Amino acid sequence: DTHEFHKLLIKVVDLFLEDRIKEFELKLNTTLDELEFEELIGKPDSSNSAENNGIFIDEYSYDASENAIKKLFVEYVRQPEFKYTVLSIKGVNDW
Amino acid sequence: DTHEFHKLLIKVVDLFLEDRIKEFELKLNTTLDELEFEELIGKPDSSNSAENNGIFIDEYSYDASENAIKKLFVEYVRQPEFKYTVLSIKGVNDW
Repeated sequence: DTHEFHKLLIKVVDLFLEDRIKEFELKLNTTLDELEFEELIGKPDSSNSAENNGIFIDEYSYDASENAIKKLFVEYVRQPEFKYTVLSIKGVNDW
Repeated sequence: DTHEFHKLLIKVVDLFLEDRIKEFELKLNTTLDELEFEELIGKPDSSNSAENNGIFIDEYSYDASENAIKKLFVEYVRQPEFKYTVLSIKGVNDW
């Protein structure tokens, strides 16, 4: 169920970070708890947070073989009890 | 490894067909054998195959609650020994 769904989401990101998935877009509606959300993120080399009309967009950077950089975009709405409703996840390549 | 990666790809599609994933875009490079490729596809209600400079684009339709239809796009190059190298998978909603 929902736990295995979120496990998958995390792995999707990991395979993106491995460049086994080159780039991806997910459109979702599910809600994560903190440990899930943080795991999803891994360790960026820098992060940005932006907000508009209650909607948050986070931008995470991951360095790989130069000048190849991985970027992950997470769109979510913050929820009571340290939870996060993910609306979309997007992975991209940059220089 | 590779087998578990393809497992994942199949489920991604199934979650899209369940509308747990609303729509998705995967950009990949991996090669599947027939059993894998066919399971990835499920049972569509209609199929289209398109070819351009050796590259194939398949379009699959799945009926859901009306007039909601799921559409799956698979981009691949045919390979010897009934193998298929997937370059991208795309899932979208339509009426």
